[PDB]
Amino acid sequence: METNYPFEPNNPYMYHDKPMEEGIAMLQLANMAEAALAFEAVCQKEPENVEAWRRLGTTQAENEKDCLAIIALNHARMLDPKDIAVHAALAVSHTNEHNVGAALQSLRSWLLSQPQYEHLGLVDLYFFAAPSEYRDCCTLLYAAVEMNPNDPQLHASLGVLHNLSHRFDEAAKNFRRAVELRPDDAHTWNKLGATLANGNRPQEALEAYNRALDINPGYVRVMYNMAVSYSNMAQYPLAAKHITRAIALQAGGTNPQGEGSRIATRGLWDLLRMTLNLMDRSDLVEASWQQDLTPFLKEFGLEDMA
Amino acid sequence: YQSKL
Ligand SMILES: [Mg+2]
Repeated sequence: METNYPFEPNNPYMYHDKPMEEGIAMLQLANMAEAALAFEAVCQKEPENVEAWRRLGTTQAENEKDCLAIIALNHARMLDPKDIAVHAALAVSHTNEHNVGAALQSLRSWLLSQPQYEHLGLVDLYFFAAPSEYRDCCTLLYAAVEMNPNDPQLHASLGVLHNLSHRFDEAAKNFRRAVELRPDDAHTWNKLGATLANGNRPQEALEAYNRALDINPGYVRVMYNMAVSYSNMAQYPLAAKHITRAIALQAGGTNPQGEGSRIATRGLWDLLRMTLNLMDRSDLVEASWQQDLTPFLKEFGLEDMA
Repeated sequence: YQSKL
């Protein structure tokens, strides 16, 4: 139930002149690990900086660390409860962490914080695998779509909603509509991919994921999802290679020492270990326990760079 | 496994 962000102690950005600009340059260079350290430094130096907390939060999600993402976005939300990108990110990370109620609440705050849509809050307004707020969210989002059908973000929010109710074929249509309206959005491509995989269409998901990687080559979360798709297809050696790549890039050689990274990296190593067991390669399992990348870089021909 | 949005 942690509310304090566990800052990485190994952070050279704490003595950089311009960490915020560095972080944004690192995002532009597709380096999530470095961008997160830079935003962390900003959050330590300027704790009321809404943008630094928000960017730390979205960057950690992209770096496959939802737990840190949520803590960072929760700070951003405290400082500015109208920050709509904060609500959008929280709805996503909550959905991933199966916090269905928090995801519903974030979707509502996302819509109702928008001047375009806030009037919908004044409107006077089971057979679904969701709680009852889920029908309300449906009405609100469909009312918004009726007055503004070509807002891609309305479609993306329905996609999130339909994930929460395990309606993955519907979600996929939502995210398809969102990428049609905004095709350069790496996040939306990833969401379509995850939705297809969750709906047992890993071959289609891999297509979406390759689109997202084309846009953001450092999108560690997409690389994790690629491993998941291969794994669900029982293509264990390919999954093991992809997760190794995810791991390598998640660290980016920033060499983290903090408790935060300790727990957030473990789920990637867990997936590697399960893949190793399904490959009948128990001889590699102990290295997976010690989180030692070296034998995997060697094993999967990734010695050059991830 | 579950894929992440
Ligand atoms: Mg250092």
